[PDB]
Amino acid sequence: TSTDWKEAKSFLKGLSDKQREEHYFCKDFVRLKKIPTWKEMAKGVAVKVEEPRYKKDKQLNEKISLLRSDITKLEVDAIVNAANSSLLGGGGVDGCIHRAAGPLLTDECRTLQSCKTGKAKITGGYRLPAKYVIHTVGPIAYGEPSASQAAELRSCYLSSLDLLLEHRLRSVAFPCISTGVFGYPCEAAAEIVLATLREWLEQHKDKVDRLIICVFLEKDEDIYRSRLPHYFPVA
Ligand SMILES: Nc1ncnc2c1ncn2[C@@H]1O[C@H](COP(=O)(O)OP(=O)(O)OC[C@H]2O[C@H](O)[C@H](O)[C@@H]2O)[C@@H](O)[C@H]1O
Repeated sequence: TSTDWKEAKSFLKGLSDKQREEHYFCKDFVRLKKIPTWKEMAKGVAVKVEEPRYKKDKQLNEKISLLRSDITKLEVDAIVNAANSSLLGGGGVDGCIHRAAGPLLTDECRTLQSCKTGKAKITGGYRLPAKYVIHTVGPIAYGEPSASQAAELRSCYLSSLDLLLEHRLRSVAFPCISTGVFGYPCEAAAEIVLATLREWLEQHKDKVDRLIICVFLEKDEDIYRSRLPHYFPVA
């Protein structure tokens, strides 16, 4: 029981990544190689002219992706879970991740007992194509977030990336933390995420191959695609 997850986790750890594929809950996973970068995705896109706020950086544009997808399908080192402080699961992407990873994910989460807002903890990925899950707890906005809550949201992304770094992982996908059940406005969240990932990549670009913005609703897809050229200029 309380070593079930331990055994499975350690077991999957030894498998080659195409041995792992047989164990994935899905057969339609998305390999990282097939996820295009922002440098590629920006070819042919009309950037409406603006007062510039960032320098174009080819190399940083190679390390961020925006993708509309179910995040459980991404074959990356880690997907980030928009969790609750109890790590019990829930009806948003937390529920998709728990169902796709399996009941053994729940058992590891029980040993981690809680997660504070703006903080993060890592578990194994189990049946998920992703090797690990980084669980973080966003602020609960109730429509109109406070400045301290804008800081908590930024802090979920930084604590998540800090854990990536400590565990020497190089690919991660993020869902739109706090914007579902926790009610953060989608526009204000994306401004914070994009500013945060740019500055983080300025300082740590050598340590990762890809940060992925995994959006789920068209609304966030539209929001992010329109703000990406401001934070990651291409011309
Ligand atoms: N399968 C999916 N793949 C990727 N993104 C998804 C998926 N399903 C939903 N999203 C997007 O994920 C984004 C985040 O929405 P939410 O998941 O509510 O998270 P929160 O931080 O606001 O609420 C956390 C609470 O609810 C939780 O269940 C926890 O247990 C907590 O109790 C939205 O844009 C979704 O469209």
